[PDB]
Amino acid sequence: NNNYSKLRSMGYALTGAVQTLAQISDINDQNLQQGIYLLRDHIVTLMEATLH
Amino acid sequence: CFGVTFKKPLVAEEKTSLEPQLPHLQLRLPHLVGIIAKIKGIKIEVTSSGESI
Ligand SMILES: *[C@@H]1O[C@H](CO)[C@@H](O[C@@H]2O[C@H](CO)[C@@H](O)[C@H](O)[C@H]2NC(C)=O)[C@H](O)[C@H]1NC(C)=O
Repeated sequence: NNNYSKLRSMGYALTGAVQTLAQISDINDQNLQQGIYLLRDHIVTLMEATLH
Repeated sequence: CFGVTFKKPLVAEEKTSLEPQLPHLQLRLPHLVGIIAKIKGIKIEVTSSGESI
């Protein structure tokens, strides 16, 4: 119950949240980019044949 | 000569060439390959967040 101790403990928790939030943000952004790339590739493949 | 009139023989063109006229549809989708090429190179840039921090 030291005045510094229950502050050090909260300092421990106040950084894993930031780290995990960054990780989830990166995962979401990468998934969105991959989906967009797959969609554009399929669209181009479909688009060539009708022109020909 | 006498009562009958005489006319010169007519020369004839030896060959003819046939070049029929064709309708012009003027479709616009063809010769648009450049737009497809532009679609190919979208190049979305994403920078990892948290690696720097
Ligand atoms: C074949 O392509 C040529 C070139 O695109 C067409 O010629 C054009 O025809 C238009 C319409 O009469 C004119 O305004 C252009 O000046 C022409 N360009 C040239 C370079 O001649 C032609 O019409 C096409 N053939 C068919 C059957 O569509």
